[PDB]
Amino acid sequence: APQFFNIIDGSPLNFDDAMEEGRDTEAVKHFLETGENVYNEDPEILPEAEELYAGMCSGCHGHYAEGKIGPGLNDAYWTYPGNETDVGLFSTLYGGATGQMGPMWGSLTLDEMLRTMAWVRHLYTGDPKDASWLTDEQKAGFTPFQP
Amino acid sequence: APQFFNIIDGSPLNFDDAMEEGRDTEAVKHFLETGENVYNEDPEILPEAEELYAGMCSGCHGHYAEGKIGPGLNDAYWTYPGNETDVGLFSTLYGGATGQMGPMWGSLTLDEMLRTMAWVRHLYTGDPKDASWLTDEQKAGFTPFQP
Amino acid sequence: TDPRAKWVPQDNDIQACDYWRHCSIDGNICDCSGGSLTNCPPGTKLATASWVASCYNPTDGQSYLIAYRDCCGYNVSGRCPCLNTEGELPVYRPEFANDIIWCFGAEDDAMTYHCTISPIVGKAS
Amino acid sequence: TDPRAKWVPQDNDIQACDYWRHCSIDGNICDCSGGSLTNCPPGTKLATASWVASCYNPTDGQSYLIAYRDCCGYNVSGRCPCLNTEGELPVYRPEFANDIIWCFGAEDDAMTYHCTISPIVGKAS
Amino acid sequence: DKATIPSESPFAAAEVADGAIVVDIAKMKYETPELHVKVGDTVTWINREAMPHNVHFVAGVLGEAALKGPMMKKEQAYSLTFTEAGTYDYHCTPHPFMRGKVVVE
Amino acid sequence: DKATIPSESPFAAAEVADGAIVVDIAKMKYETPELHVKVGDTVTWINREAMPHNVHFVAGVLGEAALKGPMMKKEQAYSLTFTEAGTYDYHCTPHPFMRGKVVVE
Amino acid sequence: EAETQAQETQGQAAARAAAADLAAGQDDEPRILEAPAPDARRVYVNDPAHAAAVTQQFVIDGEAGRVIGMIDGGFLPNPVVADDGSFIAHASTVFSRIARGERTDYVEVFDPVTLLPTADIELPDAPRFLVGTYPWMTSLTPDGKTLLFYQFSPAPAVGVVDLEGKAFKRMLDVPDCYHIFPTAPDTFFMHCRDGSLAKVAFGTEGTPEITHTEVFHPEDEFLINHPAYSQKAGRLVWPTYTGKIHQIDLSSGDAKFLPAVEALTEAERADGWRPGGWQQVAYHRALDRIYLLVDQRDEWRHKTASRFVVVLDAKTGERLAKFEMGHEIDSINVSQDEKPLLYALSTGDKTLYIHDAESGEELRSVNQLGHGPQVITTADMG
Amino acid sequence: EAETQAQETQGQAAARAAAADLAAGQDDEPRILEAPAPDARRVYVNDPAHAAAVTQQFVIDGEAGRVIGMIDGGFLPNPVVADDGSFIAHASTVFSRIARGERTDYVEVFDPVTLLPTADIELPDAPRFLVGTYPWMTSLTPDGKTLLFYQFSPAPAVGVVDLEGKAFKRMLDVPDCYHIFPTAPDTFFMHCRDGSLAKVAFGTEGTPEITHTEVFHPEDEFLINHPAYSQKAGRLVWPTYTGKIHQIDLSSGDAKFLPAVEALTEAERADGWRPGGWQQVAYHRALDRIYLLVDQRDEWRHKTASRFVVVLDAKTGERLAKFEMGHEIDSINVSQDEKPLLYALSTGDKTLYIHDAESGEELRSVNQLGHGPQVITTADMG
Ligand code: HEC
Ligand code: HEC
Ligand SMILES: [Cu+2]
Ligand SMILES: [Cu+2]
Ligand code: NA
Ligand code: NA
Repeated sequence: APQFFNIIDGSPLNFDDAMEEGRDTEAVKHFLETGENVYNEDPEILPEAEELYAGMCSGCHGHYAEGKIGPGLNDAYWTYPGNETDVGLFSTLYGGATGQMGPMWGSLTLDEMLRTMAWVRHLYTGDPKDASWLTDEQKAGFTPFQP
Repeated sequence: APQFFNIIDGSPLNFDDAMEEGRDTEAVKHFLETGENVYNEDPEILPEAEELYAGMCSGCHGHYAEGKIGPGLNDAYWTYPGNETDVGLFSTLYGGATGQMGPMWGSLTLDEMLRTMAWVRHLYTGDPKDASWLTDEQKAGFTPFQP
Repeated sequence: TDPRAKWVPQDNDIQACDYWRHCSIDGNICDCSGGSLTNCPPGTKLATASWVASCYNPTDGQSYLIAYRDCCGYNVSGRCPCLNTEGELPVYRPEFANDIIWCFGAEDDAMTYHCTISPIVGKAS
Repeated sequence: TDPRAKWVPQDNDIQACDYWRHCSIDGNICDCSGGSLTNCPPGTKLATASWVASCYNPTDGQSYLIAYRDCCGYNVSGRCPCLNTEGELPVYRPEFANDIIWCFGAEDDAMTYHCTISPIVGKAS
Repeated sequence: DKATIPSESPFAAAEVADGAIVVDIAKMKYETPELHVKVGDTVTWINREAMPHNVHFVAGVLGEAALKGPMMKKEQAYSLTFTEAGTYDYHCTPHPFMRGKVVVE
Repeated sequence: DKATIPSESPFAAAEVADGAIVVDIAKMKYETPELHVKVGDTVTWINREAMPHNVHFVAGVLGEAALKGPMMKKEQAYSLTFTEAGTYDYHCTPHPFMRGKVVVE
Repeated sequence: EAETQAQETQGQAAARAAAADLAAGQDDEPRILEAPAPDARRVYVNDPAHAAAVTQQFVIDGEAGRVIGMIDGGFLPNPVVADDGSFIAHASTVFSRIARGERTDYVEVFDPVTLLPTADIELPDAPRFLVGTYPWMTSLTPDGKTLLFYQFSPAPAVGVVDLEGKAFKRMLDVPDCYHIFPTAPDTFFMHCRDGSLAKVAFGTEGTPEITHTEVFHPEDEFLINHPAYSQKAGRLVWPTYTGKIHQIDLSSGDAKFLPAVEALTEAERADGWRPGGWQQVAYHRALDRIYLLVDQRDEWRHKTASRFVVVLDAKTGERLAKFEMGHEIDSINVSQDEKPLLYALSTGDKTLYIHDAESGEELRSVNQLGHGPQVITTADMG
Repeated sequence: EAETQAQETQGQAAARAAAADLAAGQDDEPRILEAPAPDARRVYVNDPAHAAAVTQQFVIDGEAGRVIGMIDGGFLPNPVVADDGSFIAHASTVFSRIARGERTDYVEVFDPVTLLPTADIELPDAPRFLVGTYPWMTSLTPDGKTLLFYQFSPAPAVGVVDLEGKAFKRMLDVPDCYHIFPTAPDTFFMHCRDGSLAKVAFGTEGTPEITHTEVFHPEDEFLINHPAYSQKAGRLVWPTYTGKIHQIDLSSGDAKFLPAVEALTEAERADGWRPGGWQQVAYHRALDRIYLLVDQRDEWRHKTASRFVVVLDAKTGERLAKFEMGHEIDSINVSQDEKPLLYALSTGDKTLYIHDAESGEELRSVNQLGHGPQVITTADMG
């Protein structure tokens, strides 16, 4: 399985602090086992995923993850290089970063995280060929974002 | 004998005004008869001719007759074409021209005039071949004047 | 040589237009008027901003980003002129346009073109 | 042709340097920038003073004095340059020197050289 | 007048203060377009790509004359301590399409 | 002004009355270098050779501005009427070594 | 010593007259000439002189292939030409000490016949955009009363110059857009980085009114810096690196994208044909045709000279013809009269080759056009 | 585009070295270079650009055949070079509209290393004599504190420029004489129309004391506009059209006319050999030798290039050598050190050919030196 560490101090992420709701979803399991988020570009999830990101992130990161009060999340550059993979991105939300970006394990369930993450990926404006967090089939149906 | 007229009003020049002293000289006799000035480029005469010009013409025509108050007298251009000959040059001195240039019969004798004329022609700065008042032996002997 | 033929870079003479760091240079090679491959000539003003291009280095097979900064405040050197356009984009994509006089930031506000340097500012794709 | 060989005038093309009235012209032939054999081009200023030279006309075997007046107030035309020096004397004999910018007397005090005309001002020796 | 320059020329990113306000630059853009700071802070732009970038405030923003900051190469920084309070719009000299803003409250 | 110009352009010498004040120009020189005249007189210069010649009085001499006379071709004349006593020097524009003066009394 | 057939005949004819004049007893009396009245065949060649401090513009009679005049210029100036031939002008730049010192941007206006400057309007704070000469980076409004110039720094702007009242008006604020294509006394469109065209109506005061059009070209399609624009037919012909053409009808005062056309054939594009040069396109209004400089070349040598010129029906995109110019041509343009002339300028030869636009045959030429002539400009009269 | 046999060399060196810094991870950090300290092998090349409005001077290191700097100029500027290498300067002219408008004459002084201007002294009422560049039509005083320039119209005169105090002093009325050869801080000589020499002594104010020497040459002997003058050795070498050489010794503060010498052999002058070019003569102080550009030509082709250069003993007049330059040379000069360099400049090839003065062999060359390079200036150091 994947290594789930705090992107900052290196310590292992303690999943005992994870709320009990949404730790069972076939997505949360598949993710913890494989490290793959089955919600990426998932038509039956996006609508809601977007809403999660809407009232949970758009405030600091922008209406399209372009950036505002906080950094941009819609391009190939990542202050924390690991975020180019869902395992790293996950660890970021769960364990926190610095400043007004602290551990989400209190407000989001393990499933709501993977959904929100899925939308953040959908907002990617880069080139499909680059979307390394996507299977081949998904890279084929992916179109860089545009409001 | 060459006609002697006043270069301006064409009236014949009256020689009764000429000083009685100095009409006899062979030069005057030969000049009046052949319009030729035997003194042209006559070494024996040049010394007094230069001096005769000094006290009488330099004041108005320049030290080397290059011209000053009156027109220059040392080149090929004459305000009065006739002055390209000794009969013409003589006529100008004797009868005068206009303005400051008056007759010279009161201050110079016929011989003294021919001498002054000889000095003037000696100041000629053109090329010998152009001195149309000179004779071969005088030409080849005469050299464009230079201070 | 053929002007329309593909550009073939070389890494043995910086005063030739086919020198690899010049793949998108426009103007004159500074090294020909008192400067060097990467420095302005005496009396000129060094610009800060500039256009760029990813030039391939035949020596190590890597590609580097060249920042074509101009040396300004002087009339065109007139020595060693070159015009290459590998990856050069129209003016509406300034970051890669080389018809622009990249003299912005030069001391004394010099805006006249004299020559261009070919310094490496990083590795490219 | 041989630059050092004696000058051989012709009377059939005023835009060539061997045209007879140009035997002592320095600069550019005005007829090549909007003027004519004897007139300045539009916008330029016609000088009054100038240098001269006696040019031989192979057509009638006569020699004429050419007054090389300059057309000024413009940068060198750069078209049809010629430099002939038949009878051209050093600067201490200005009346025949053609390295001098003969723009004196031109309107608006124009003193920049643009081109030179070759007008005839009289017969010579 | 409305800010100062802790360092005239760009310095290696390594020397950047941990926890210090930072606005990374990459993919042709100021990753944090509407940075909000309070009087006294020292914003520090840091370039992350090969393409050289800088910060440029027109005249009348951070003072009488414009501030044409220096071009930062990959992994270089440039700081600015905002003295007065208010909004301060800037841009990248060679890339007029790269805008940024630093609101000081 | 110290002088008025009868004719702005050179005119045919054959049009000059015999007896008129005249200064011939020939052999690269003004035949009468130190011409003396009276106030009101009109001086007429006449070029007698192929070489073009003009008369040129620098500024402040015959008036505020300098009088740059037009070039006379062979057999062409130029005039000037002096209205005030004084000594006015001149030269030939392209031939500065050619000089002359008019003494108006 | 090298003279073109045209200037040789001119020279000969000139000798003929001067000879007969002399013999007939005529005297030379030098004067300052007036240029012949502007006309359809009048052509203007501007020489940027490879970015020199001083430049020159050659005024030519394309019919006779003769230089009828010149106009001096400063650093990388922008030339304009009233279509009706009433006047010509340019936006120039000069420095107090050659290429250094105090800078001064200004606009001069010239009498089309005397070439005498009729207006010298200074521009405040060196606002001019100093770049390789692009015709449409400085433009004349249809009425000929206003000149519009571009500004790249500190931010995209377009200055307004009141030619009539000989005075600078103001600097309008515009988006990331480039080029100026006036359509009305107070309106011009610009091309934006986002692939859209921008309409900028402006008045005597107040922020201008701006509106964008649909994006008309993908991000990986590159529109050359030298599009052809007929202010009379409201036609804007814009090529790409591949020859694909984007025509935009502005005659209605509003953008209206026409059917994109491919200047190069399927065969050609396959065999490596691509447009290349400086002023790559030309458009004849009356015949409503498009002229494009093309040749076989690698995809990044888009600024080298081309030896061929193809002509297509702007309407049907049909291939009308393909000419072999026989020279390294960097720029082309045409006279707008009934039977147009095809101007083909070569920067390398500092020569202007004047051909017949119908047959493509070279009629005459004019050499010694500066150190690196790049822009041809003709006026649409009538 | 061609590269001189010395250009490739310098080009590869730069490559090899850059490639190395790269391989060693040494980051490129651009700065404004300074030129190497002036030395005996330094040589300046001025390009009057065929009387173009703006000009250029090229600072060249004659040893390596490399351009180490350049300095912009105006219309027909007069250049000067301090023999001690402490500074360079020139009298230039610019206008407010390229070649038209307000004229402004001025003197600029430059730092031989930074090439930055240390002084910009304006000259009242455009006093400069606009003529093809004659080195000695603007000269420095032995102590390098004053600059003297000639004025032709409306009358002969020389202006005094205080370089040390950076300001125009005054105009000096002089006889109908030309050229300037400073022999002291308050004294200089001129060549007069009558064939004499003029000695001018000037104070800080008042009319200067002028005295003429004997007439040293016939009225039909023409002294070229480009004589060689070695201020240190007060030697004045003045050739005539035929190659006859008049020598004047000005060391003693007064003109001492040395015995004339014929630079071309009796046989040569018989076959039509004559000097010709622009800077036709050079003089090497230390060696006391003369170098004259010569070739076979008609008598009125004195400004055409020559392919030969003969060397003679200044004192005796003994022929020492005759080099075949291999190119059309317009101007020559030499470096004043041990084994001097024979500089040969071609206005046509815009190339400077550097030869070994001793052997006459071409060591290297430098091209693309402007549009019409004509004047070579060196410094007599040590
Ligand atoms: C303001 C209170 C924020 C909200 C709401 C969210 N984020 Fe955030 N985030 C914020 C800051 C100030 C930072 C910078 C942290 C640092 O020290 O660099 C971040 C950073 C991230 C990152 C890291 C991206 C990178 O540059 O590598 C990620 C992946 C991220 N944030 C995700 C994220 C999500 C999914 C959010 C909604 C649930 C969200 N953030 C909200 C500030 C704020
Ligand atoms: C001043 C009082 C004069 C003295 C003394 C002399 N001359 Fe003169 N001369 C004078 C004038 C003002 C003029 C011009 C007359 C005119 O009508 O233009 C002249 C002219 C002559 C000429 C004519 C020259 C020509 O170009 O044709 C000659 C030959 C001449 N003068 C001779 C001359 C001699 C020999 C004199 C000394 C005895 C002499 N002049 C004195 C004024 C004065
Ligand atoms: Cu940027
Ligand atoms: Cu004269
Ligand atoms: Na990002
Ligand atoms: Na006389």
